[PDB]
Amino acid sequence: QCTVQVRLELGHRAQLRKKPTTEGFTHDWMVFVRGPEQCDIQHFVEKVVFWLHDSFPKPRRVCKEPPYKVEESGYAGFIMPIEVHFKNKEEPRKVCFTYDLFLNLEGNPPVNHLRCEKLTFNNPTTEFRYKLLRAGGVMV
Ligand SMILES: O=C(NC1CCCC1)c1cn(-c2cccc(O)c2)cn1
Repeated sequence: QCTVQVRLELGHRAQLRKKPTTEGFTHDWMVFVRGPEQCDIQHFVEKVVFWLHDSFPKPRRVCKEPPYKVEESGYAGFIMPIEVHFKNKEEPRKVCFTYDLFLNLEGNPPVNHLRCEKLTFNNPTTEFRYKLLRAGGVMV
């Protein structure tokens, strides 16, 4: 008879290189999933899958432990599905976000963006509830 809320932060950075790569990639970028200060999402997160554009090599990028991030070089923004899988035996087993990985046009400052996500678990099992609480989760 309980609800537990946990917080995730998804974000990215992007900057124009001083000089493009030999391939002609103009930008360095980094996407991540993290917890707020002090929290450890690794208690309830099995893994984070970042689905890169098909143009990237091995575009299914998996992080089973922190940091949950991908560092890349490229020349264009794209919509990146990001799946956060839970150490959970029942539904929901994962959440999927549609992440807008946008780059800065020439002249514009570097990108430093954050998206705060609140997950509400209705009546988690006892076992999963231990994992959510150990991560810094809160009973509503
Ligand atoms: O920016 C790239 N591709 C855009 C086209 C439409 C949105 C995404 C990109 C980067 N790469 C690459 C290749 C080789 C090593 C590497 O690190 C990156 C391939 N493609």
